[PDB]
Amino acid sequence: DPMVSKGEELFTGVVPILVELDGDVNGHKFSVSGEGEGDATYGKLTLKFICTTGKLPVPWPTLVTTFLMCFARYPDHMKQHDFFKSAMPEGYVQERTIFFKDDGNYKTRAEVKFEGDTLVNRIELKGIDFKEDGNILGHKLEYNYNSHNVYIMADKQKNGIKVNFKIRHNIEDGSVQLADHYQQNTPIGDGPVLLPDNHYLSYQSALSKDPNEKRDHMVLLEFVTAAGIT
Repeated sequence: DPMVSKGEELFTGVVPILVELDGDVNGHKFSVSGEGEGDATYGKLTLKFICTTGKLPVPWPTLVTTFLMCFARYPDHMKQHDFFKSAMPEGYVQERTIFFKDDGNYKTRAEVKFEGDTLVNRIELKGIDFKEDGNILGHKLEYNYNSHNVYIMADKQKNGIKVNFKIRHNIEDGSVQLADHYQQNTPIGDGPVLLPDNHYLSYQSALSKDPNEKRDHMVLLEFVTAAGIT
């Protein structure tokens, strides 16, 4: 299929990635830079993020979802359902509202596209209504992450997709902080895109630290595989 060919041929080997985030949560401002690489053949991403403005004023785990669904491994039988690749190289916009139960919310807008050979994710994040001493601004979340399936559906009237999913962040007292994610993606280009049947992406996420890095940072390894269309 010469459509499956095009986005395919952009993601076949290892692709360098750059991430840029501008953040303001309760007027606590911050910037993050990331660098790494994706290999969509294995659904594999390797990323390191650095808070360039000093201390990250929120827990690194709360930004994981915000910081590349084009690097999902779509099984051969599911290639016609891969919206994210199909929008490239012009890219797509990914928008979210993430509601932290009994605390504030993030609203994120990102543009995901190629700049030459580099896949770039430029993000703006605004957080409002957080409790200064809650789990988020009070840094009460553990530095870890659970696996989660994420259910994609077409949003045909917007020529894009919608995703809704829950993340449960572990609190240091053994409880959980729910983070209810609402998401919409739309192509940046005017060309045709693949609009998927309902399916899901299974995510596994490992957070770590670079022993040689003194700046506030996060090392992220994610494996992402599409499924649900037998």
